[PDB]
Amino acid sequence: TIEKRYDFVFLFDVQDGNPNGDPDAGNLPRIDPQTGEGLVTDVCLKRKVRNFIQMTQNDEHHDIFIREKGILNNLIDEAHEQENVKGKEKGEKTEAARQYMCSRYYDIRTFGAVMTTGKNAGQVRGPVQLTFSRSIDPIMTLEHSITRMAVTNEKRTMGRKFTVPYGLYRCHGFISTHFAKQTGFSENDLELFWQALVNMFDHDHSAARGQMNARGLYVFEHSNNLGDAPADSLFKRIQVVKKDGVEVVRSFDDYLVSVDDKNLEETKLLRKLGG
Amino acid sequence: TIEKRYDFVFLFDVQDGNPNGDPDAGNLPRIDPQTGEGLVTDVCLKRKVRNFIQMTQNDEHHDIFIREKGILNTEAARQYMCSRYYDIRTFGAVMTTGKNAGQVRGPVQLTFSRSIDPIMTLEHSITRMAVTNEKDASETGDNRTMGRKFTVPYGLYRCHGFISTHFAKQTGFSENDLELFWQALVNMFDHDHSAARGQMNARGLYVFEHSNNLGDAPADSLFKRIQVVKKDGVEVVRSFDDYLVSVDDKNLEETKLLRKLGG
Amino acid sequence: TIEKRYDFVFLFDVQDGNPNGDPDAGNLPRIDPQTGEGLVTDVCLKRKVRNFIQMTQNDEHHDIFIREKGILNNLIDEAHEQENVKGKEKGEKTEAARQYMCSRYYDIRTFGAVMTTGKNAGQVRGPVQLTFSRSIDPIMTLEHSITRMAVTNEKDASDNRTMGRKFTVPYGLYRCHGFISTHFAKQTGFSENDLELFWQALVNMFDHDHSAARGQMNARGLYVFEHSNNLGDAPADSLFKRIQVVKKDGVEVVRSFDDYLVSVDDKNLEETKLLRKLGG
Amino acid sequence: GLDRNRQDIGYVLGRLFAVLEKIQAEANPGLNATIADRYFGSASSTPIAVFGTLMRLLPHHLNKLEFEGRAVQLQWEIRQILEHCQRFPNHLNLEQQGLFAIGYYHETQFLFTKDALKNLFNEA
Amino acid sequence: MILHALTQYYQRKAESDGGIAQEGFENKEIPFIIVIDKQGNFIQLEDTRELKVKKKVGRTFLVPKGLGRSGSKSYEVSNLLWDHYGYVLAYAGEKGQEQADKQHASFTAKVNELKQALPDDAGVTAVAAFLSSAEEKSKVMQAANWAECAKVKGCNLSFRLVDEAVDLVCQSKAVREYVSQANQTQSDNAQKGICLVTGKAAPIARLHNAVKGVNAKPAPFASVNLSAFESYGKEQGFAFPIGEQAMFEYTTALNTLLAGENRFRIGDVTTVCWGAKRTPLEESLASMINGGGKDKPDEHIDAVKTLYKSLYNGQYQKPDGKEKFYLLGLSPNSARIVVRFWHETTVAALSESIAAWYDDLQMVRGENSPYPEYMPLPRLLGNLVLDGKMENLPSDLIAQITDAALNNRVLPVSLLQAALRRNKAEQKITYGRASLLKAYINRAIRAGRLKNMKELTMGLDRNRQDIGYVLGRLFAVLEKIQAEANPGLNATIADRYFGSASSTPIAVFGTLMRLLPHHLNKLEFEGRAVQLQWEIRQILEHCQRFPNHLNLEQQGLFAIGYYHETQFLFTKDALKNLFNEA
Amino acid sequence: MTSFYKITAYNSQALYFWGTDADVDRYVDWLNRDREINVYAAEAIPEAEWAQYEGRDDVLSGEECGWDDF
Amino acid sequence: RFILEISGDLACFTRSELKVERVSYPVITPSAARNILMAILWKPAIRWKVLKIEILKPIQWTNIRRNEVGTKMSERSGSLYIEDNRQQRASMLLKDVAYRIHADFDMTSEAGESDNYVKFAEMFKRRAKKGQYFHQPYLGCREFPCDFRLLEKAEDGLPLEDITQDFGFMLYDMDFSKSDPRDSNNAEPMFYQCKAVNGVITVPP
Repeated sequence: TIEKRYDFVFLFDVQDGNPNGDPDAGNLPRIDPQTGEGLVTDVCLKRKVRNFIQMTQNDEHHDIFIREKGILNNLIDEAHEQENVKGKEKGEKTEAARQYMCSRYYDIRTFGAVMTTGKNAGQVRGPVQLTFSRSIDPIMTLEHSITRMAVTNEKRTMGRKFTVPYGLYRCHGFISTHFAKQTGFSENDLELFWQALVNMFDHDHSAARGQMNARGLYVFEHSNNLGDAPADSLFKRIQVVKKDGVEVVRSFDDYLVSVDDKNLEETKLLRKLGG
Repeated sequence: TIEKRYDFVFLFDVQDGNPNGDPDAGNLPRIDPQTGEGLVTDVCLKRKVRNFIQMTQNDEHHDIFIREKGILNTEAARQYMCSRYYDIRTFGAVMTTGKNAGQVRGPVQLTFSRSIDPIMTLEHSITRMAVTNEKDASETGDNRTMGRKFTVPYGLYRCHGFISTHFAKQTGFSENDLELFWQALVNMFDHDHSAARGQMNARGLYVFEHSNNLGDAPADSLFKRIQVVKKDGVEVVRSFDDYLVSVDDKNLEETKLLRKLGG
Repeated sequence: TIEKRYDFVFLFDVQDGNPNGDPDAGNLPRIDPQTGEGLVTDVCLKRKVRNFIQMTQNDEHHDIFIREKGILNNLIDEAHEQENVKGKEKGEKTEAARQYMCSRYYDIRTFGAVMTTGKNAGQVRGPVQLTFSRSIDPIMTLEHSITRMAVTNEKDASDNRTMGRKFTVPYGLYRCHGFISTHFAKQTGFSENDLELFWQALVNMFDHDHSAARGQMNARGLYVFEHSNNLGDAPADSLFKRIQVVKKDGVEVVRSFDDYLVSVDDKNLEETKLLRKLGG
Repeated sequence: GLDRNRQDIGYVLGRLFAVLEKIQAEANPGLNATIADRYFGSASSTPIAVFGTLMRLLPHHLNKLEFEGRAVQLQWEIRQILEHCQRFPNHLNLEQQGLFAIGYYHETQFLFTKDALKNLFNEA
Repeated sequence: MILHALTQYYQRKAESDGGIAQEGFENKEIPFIIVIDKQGNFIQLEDTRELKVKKKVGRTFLVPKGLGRSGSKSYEVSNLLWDHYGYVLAYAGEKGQEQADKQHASFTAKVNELKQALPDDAGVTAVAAFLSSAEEKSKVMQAANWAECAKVKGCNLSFRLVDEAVDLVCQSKAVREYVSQANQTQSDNAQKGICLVTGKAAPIARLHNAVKGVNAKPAPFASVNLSAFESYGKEQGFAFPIGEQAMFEYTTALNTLLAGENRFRIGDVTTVCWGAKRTPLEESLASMINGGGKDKPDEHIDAVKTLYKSLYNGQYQKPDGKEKFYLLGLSPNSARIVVRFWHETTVAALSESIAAWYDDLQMVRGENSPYPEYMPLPRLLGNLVLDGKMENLPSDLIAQITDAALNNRVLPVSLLQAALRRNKAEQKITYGRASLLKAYINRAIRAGRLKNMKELTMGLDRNRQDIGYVLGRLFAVLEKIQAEANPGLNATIADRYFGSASSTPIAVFGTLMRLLPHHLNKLEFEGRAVQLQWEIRQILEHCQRFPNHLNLEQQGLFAIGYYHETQFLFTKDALKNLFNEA
Repeated sequence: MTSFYKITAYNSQALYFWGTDADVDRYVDWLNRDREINVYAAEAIPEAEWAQYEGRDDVLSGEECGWDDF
Repeated sequence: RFILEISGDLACFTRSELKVERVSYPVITPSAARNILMAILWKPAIRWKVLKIEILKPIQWTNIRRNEVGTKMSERSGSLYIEDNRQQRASMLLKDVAYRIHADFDMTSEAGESDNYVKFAEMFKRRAKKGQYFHQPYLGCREFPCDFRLLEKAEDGLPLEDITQDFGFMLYDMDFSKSDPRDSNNAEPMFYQCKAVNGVITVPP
């Protein structure tokens, strides 16, 4: 049960590869169709964090609820098949089953989870809550046309491996104390989350995404669990832009990350983790 | 109680999340059909306020009674609860037993917060690396749970509201209660986050604090005094800075006070 | 299985060859249009590695699953034969298929594949993923034209005017970034032995793939940061940007590895990381 | 659609590249391969990398180019094109790069135009 | 005018030999009828269940209303004669025979009071003696026919008395006047005002008669069930006051329409369709023209021609034009029935609207196109969603889209944003989706909501200037070139850019043009290659610059342009003929 | 064993039902044909409260037709 | 004869019949107009007899579902816990409507001594031009605002010029007569929109 209320901004980069390939557009990195800015949806980082937990926690009280080969209802009923919830009647059972998972499935603790699948098991708003990342600058999906030399079936197969030459993606992630009360999102679970966000992509590499790194984790620790001031101001204090000269972004060096910690005398401790 | 009716405008934006999806239309952010202006039902703001009050005050004389299971876990009795559940007095209430057929009209009437300029929902089709049930969904070929996460790339929403002091008196809605209401309408989104809603912010709470209880000036013209519009440059909105928030407090002095709580 | 997570930069210079065609663009090397930088797709680099493994290990426990004429479905089904026909039933059949193919196909333990095409044999992410690989400095594809001294078919037979194009790169010190994922190595058993075979792959891989178009690639460097913890002791990016490759000050055209300076910094990054240099 | 005085650099370079495609295409009517087919990618991306070699190669194609007026007005086109291109960019960013391509196609409109080029040369 | 219009149509059906239920009945389907003499005792058992694709629940008999059980004290209430097996025969079915007995107990009493209130009819005497001697059928219920073993498709049996063999004792004249006067007396007992429909003082009907068909479950048209909706202490179904007689009127009118052929059920939003002067000759058609394909006739949608022929110059000229429709738009909200759209419309306005519609989605199809020449609205609205239409965004899209079609209104921007959704989602422009985008753009132009663009024409607007359209033209020419470049292809450029190419023209068009010539040389026949390049030259001649983005309207224009060019280039010689003209 | 059954799902219109427990389970299944999430759940209404939901037209019954919606 | 001009981006005069899923009356209910004119000014001495509602914007429905709750807020219960008590109510709202409600007030029997018709007339005039009110005029559903201004004769084009859609019977001022102070009970007194020629001629009882 964390106490402060956290509003962090995440700066990660996609050197070469799909940040979050849109299944609507082949594997195209999701680009905001208006801006050409890339979008690495909530769920993308969320799942990579889940992967990181899977990769570095591997125990109860920290399992993930959305695993790579997971029938959700099997987990859900595993919850329902818990004495703590077995003897509950109906409504309590729901709210108790949730408790069980929010005592085990770190993802459900950290982020949300829609547990209405089998034997219904409640919902968690999700103490942590990563909004969409956006690429600060329109990215240039590079359409990299690759060929597999071994045809898949009884038949030289064309294929695409969409990458982006570079994208500084800015997430705005939200960790509300009040929800943390109702999900038991411990301080320790939060520190695991921080280890994730700093190290998540370092631990989640794939051909389609290639080099993706965490740049900055500029966290604002709202002193009051009540928001010490609109997080909008907090994030706008983390102003990240092109260095004036560059018009074709290709590195984090092609960006500047201006933190604005001068005026935070309201004690929103600006923890610096990435940058 | 408050003595002077507060009209007000609420400038709040959706960074990249769902403002509030049509339970008609799957979950796409509410959309004015013939304009493309994003709606966000006042009801939605009212809910976020209720949530905020539940997530901040957490004490007697400040409960909600219209709470969420997901958040925290005759006129004499009517007045008891108006003093009791903050949402009773603040937004109103309807009692199973009450004078005006149960009405507890309550001060803070709000409005369907339109967008300033049409939003363009971004329907990020998303996958689940697990699947709900070991069934046709659990296809061995793949986990074709092409979940959608309809979102707005950005949208400025203009929630009018009309805290009417007479109902504050009729419900004991206090000056402190209304200060709480403003501070809620500001820090609310900060306290209300969710995968669907992404990041959502209060871009300014322009409170036309009148002076006379019955009022001071025609509300509509007042809300005209908060003219927000795209900067001429941007034909596509990507953030708050694309919008410009002009505040006309020139003839305001008549008897009003344009408190700029939000910014 | 891999003990320590590995993040490595692999500096390889095409010198007068086509490093990786772009079937999008004729056959000319993948040039990053918005920056004119050159690109060997990690599939292409990995495939040179696969080729090298075909070339050396040539046995079971090291097959390649993408052999020149291999019919992917048949290798998959052969997996669905070995002992998982009934050893596993319907759901763990796929997983045991993964485990088999990794036990046999060096490529799969190495880069994995989508094995759910035919008889679904699982998916493997690939413990040693390679970044899509870039050029430090823009390549300028020469686009050599080359004729036909004898024409293919009698129809075009009538000089011969059927000039082919042998695109090359005058030079480019293509940097690549490795990501060896211990926490995923366990998922396929890509082992330290298989790893050292991968290192010989990166060092000797171009030396064992010499085609017409590749010109004369070489593995200029293989700097590796060995994460002491399987957890990343540092983010991969700090590691990598520590390996700096620049134009030497005095040159504006690019010709050689001597043309670029390759600073292998290891001053303090060696907290628990190791920077050990197989390339040079 | 073509703009005489576009002055937007990538546009004019593509505009150049198209007129060169004209010069050599008319210079090698039998030969079907076009420098468009052979460079357009790099040309758009890296302009110098192939405008150097092409632009060297222009008068050789002019020599192959039979009708004389053909050659002199194609000179003329190059003339105002390089009026607009003050200086070959090291590279091309995207909007300018699609502009490269779109200038290509304005010129190739302008030159596959049945008669326009000689007229425009005449009052110039 | 919802309820009043329903009532109008009920009156029409009653007065026009439509044979609707006469204020006192429901056309409940009787699985089987026990044929009886003056003493019954199983004179015979006729099974009526023989029917359509499934072995149904009998012939349609306008028997007295189902008084409804509503659970707890079910056995107390019993339908007049036709009824449940446990009510009628006291057939067990299961341990729930004791209650069935009580059912029987009341049913008997019902029948008994039916005899007492209405003597001198042999039928009621017959069924009374029948109830006395149900043992004659206690064997029959397993001797002649069966109830499919729990409470299914044999349940709701009834009584017919021999010597008429066609008229049910339920629908027998004598019993009929009894039930009508009984509905009158019980009505007189209750409060008496006021109709929301006839406006006269009349018995208010609690529990509106659960119209059947919009929801899967038969559902109330308007039942203020839950406590909050209970508004002004009227407190259940008086919240709305409607004359119980008129309640019957409209609920039956709605039921018949919902079951009639007029149910062009686009996805969720079922849509009945009246005519104030009933049988305006369009009422039956209105579904066939906005639907009505059903895929079994495959031609009724092309009976829009009949409409489109009737439209003498574009505006309906037949005398039955000023007669009004109402175009109710029911839709499922699990227990209730949302009204998505009401649009009282003169058919002249409506037929004209359908004309304007099937003009506005009218988009070129290649010769021998699989797509129909006037695609049915359900199919279009299908295109706006991955597949099926339960996912289809019912009100926002289907309600308002249907409204605009049926009332010539401007299509919603919601339509465009959904359509562009599905564009970027399938990366492919079905004749369906493209037709909708054309309809929206054309109507927005004609309504000024979209400004400065000429109306889109089905035939490709070669002299179009719209950066949207003259980028769709590009993208499609590129699509053709890329296809011809690699005639065997996993998925062309369109399938992997149309989103960005529809919205972010620079970030992909730059790359696409870069690819273009490499594909262009790979053309097999360089005559075709130069033809394509000439068309692409014509295209880029109109454009001056790839925009950094596209407005939703422009994204549309892009989709329409792309589909027009894909039809153009897929046309056998069109590209060649234009090229040769140049 | 026939009961008034409340059918609830997260933020979903409550659906009241009357019939057997096997009946309500089958109706739950019908509601959950497509709902990969927000699966309607069956709850037994306490006997005393029955008269309240009784009458409410928003209830499906354990009569024959209470199963034709498939 | 006051001439108020209701205007609101979005109006909802729920049909009694389909109250459960808002069918907003095609026009404002004379009952609603009654309540708005109460909102501008209602001391219990005045009952607002609405004379002539005039349509000022063409009837433009727009549908929205508010994911609404459906149990009245009950005393004894501790909270409503919406997720249990949820009913997604659709609504065929009116969108962007203005109504020139020719209106009047009559002195109630509860007039009092200080009860000048001119008194409240002037008071309402001030409340309108000055734009005062008791509550911001709820335009059929208080969630939807109103923008009122006491026009003098005519200052907005009225759309339904020719005799337009008979909307059938609808809700008049929902009778309070059977009720004690503050509408304990009632009886909805349906009236007729007979000919919304241009402005519906609301009839007093």
